Amino acid sequence: MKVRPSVKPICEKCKVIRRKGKVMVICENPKHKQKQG
Amino acid sequence: SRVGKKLLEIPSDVTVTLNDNNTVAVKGPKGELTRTFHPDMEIKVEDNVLTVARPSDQKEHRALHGTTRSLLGNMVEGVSKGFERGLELVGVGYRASKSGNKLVLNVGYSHPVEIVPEEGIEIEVPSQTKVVVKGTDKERVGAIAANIRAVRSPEPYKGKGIRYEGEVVRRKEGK
Amino acid sequence: TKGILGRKIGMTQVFAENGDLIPVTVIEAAPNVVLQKKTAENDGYEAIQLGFDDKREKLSNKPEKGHVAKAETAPKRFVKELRGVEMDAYEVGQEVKVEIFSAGEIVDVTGVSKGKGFQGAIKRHGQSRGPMSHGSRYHRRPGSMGPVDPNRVFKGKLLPGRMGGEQITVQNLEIVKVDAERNLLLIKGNVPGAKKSLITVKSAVK
Amino acid sequence: TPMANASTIERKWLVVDAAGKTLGRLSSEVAAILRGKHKPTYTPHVDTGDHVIIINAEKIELTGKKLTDKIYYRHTQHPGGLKSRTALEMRTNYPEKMLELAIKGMLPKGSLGRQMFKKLNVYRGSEHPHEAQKPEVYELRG
RNA sequence: AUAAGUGCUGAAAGCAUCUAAGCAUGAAGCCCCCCUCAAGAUGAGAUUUCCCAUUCCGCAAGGAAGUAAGAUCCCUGAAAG
RNA sequence: GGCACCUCGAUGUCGGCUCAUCGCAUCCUGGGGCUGUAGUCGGUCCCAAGGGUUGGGCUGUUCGCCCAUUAAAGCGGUACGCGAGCUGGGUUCAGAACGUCGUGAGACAGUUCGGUCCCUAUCCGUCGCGGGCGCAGGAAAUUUGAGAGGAGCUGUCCUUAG
Ligand SMILES: CC[C@H]1OC(=O)[C@@H](C)C(=O)[C@H](C)[C@@H](O[C@@H]2O[C@H](C)C[C@H](N(C)C)[C@H]2O)[C@](C)(OC)C[C@@H](C)C(=O)[C@H](C)[C@H]2N(CCCCn3cnc(-c4cccnc4)c3)C(=O)O[C@]12C
Repeated sequence: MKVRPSVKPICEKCKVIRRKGKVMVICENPKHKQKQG
Repeated sequence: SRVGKKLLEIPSDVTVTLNDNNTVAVKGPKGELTRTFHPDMEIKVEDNVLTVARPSDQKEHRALHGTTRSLLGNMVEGVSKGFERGLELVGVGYRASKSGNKLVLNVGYSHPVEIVPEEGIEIEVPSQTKVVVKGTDKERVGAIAANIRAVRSPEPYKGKGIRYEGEVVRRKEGK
Repeated sequence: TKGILGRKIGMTQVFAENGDLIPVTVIEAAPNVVLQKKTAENDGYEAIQLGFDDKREKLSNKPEKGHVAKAETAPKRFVKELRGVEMDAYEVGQEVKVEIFSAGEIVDVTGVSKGKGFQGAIKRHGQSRGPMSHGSRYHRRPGSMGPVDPNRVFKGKLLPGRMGGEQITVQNLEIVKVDAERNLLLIKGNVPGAKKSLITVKSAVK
Repeated sequence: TPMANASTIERKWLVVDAAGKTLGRLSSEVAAILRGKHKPTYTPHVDTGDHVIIINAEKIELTGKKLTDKIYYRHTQHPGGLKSRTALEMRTNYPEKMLELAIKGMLPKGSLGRQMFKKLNVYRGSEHPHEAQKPEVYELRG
């Protein structure tokens, strides 16, 4: 992941999905895989 | 610009039978599918047509108004034709087979992988590379297809292991 | 889940089809009798009683004589109970012999350990002592009772008290030999208890 | 000088079915009934309550995410000996203790409060031995 | 049964998505299985078996005085202390 | 460190020994996501406190360096846990000496050598063992388990297989 309290999109293909109560960035690039915590 | 506003038409090979409270049973040539829905969404039977209606315009009624209808439509599609997932596997001595019902994947491990499709799912192995999961539910064909892919997810350097039909597997140049 | 109960005699020393020595316990089990076959329909659990020894008439009481003479053998000294047995095979009044066990299979043994008495923290709980020299007045003593903030000692500060006398199981023991005519089990290893004391030999929970 | 009644206390047996309710709103009307707060011959020191039977404990329900989040904590007297059970772990295993712990909390504390806890007997399902006493079928106010 | 994680179905939001519903995996951790104690668990439980429902009072409740099965005092002791 | 709120009709102060327990901001082991992760090894991160977490040299030392192991040699709470449990090396009494300061008696977070560690446990609290009564008759045995404690660590070698 990228567990960081400032979750935000990096590229143009990142998506910001509020999964199960946590705001995540889900991308095709797996380094841009993020989650707040 | 909405799934739930349209119609779903039921020409033939699919008989939709409302039987109990929200339990929709759909019968046909392949198999029968039963699904119990949430009692807020209402489903009416036009002559060979399902029509879906929501009580209000709320956060959960829009979601159920999509999902109840979409699951009804996939029940109609899996009763009419069924579903199937293709499973390419690439390697050096990487291979699949079947013994009776049980799928035997001899893929990379020093042990055999023995998968049992218990609920009634037809697994084809048409050739020693491919594995096809075939049945009625998307929720069950895709489930056991992911169960087969979970045996070996693909490495990114050499694409090894189980792999779907047109899965763009990420490529790393590990030198 | 098979099992008998017997009495401890001593340790012997047995070669086994090779030059290998085996330390052996000898357990003498004159054949047990099912005294009460407890069922699930009233007692809530499926177990069985077994009796082992032959008391005299003088030592035994009328409730013992009645409970035994339901299935007439003799009033018995040690009644114990085995849970979850093959209750199709056992019946009330059946001589549960030593012919059950063989030299092959694995065995859990429960016996009442040797009593030691009021003993200190080092022989009881295996603690280490302070130095016997360099001015120290501290040895053979149980330790600091604890910290100061709880204003008390926690439960479980291990102290002197009576050591021994608990029922204790050694698991996965192995049988060397069975003498059914002398009513003897030979068991590889060490089995807890004093001499002439009752020890119950179950099958292993493997 | 009002009535201060003692050993003139006829005790009623009630059946409260718990098959759909919330346990906080059931046990608040049950733990008030177990002291006789509904009885006009109420003295605070002689246990003027009546007997309460709770039937179908395993179907009592909760609001929100309380089944997984409400944690029954129970420390022993041993260090590191706090034990935890969720509300579903109490629900599916034994709902009788879960209901009796609510009512132990909502009944007053002391010797007589334990004496009033003695009146209540919570059961799983509808077995309910207790036919020897005419237990009336009781409905809760809300 | 889960935690991290990985997913199916899958909308809201013609798509996409491990999502609100529905489902599934997944740890030396949680609950058991394993060992010990444990009904003073005052919620004091349950089995099997033994003894039987006597003698006076007093107008009753109740009291006392022999006992039954059983146990104990005292004694011989150790495997127990 | 600031402040001086409790204690100067006394709250013994470091390190060690014994005995632990607790927190997780996890040292190993367990499960994982990312990689500038080919493999073996790694880096970082997420979840996890269940268990484990060495023996010496010098030093009073905690700490630190070093030797040799380990799977790892984790950080911190508990009056920097624990002296009515122990030691007394160091601090912090009276002797004496050095350097230095002071005219001086003497003084030094300067050094050095030597220096009285008292208490029969009342109560709580722990660890064990009994005696009473209860348990709606009196007894002898066998028990169910609510609940509670324990245990819970892990290496290397072979095979898969060079
Ligand atoms: C033998 C034990 C002595 O304790 C200690 O001295 C010592 C072990 C302590 O630690 C003790 C507990 C001290 O308390 C501490 O005081 C500190 C100032 C404070 C401490 N806390 C308050 C922090 C506090 O614990 C104190 C002040 O004692 C000085 C207690 C105080 C009441 C005493 O002075 C006390 C009466 C001592 N004393 C005075 C004579 C001493 C001379 N002497 C030596 N040997 C003989 C002797 C030998 C043989 C024959 N005859 C005589 C005579 C005695 O005779 O016996 C004593 C009790």
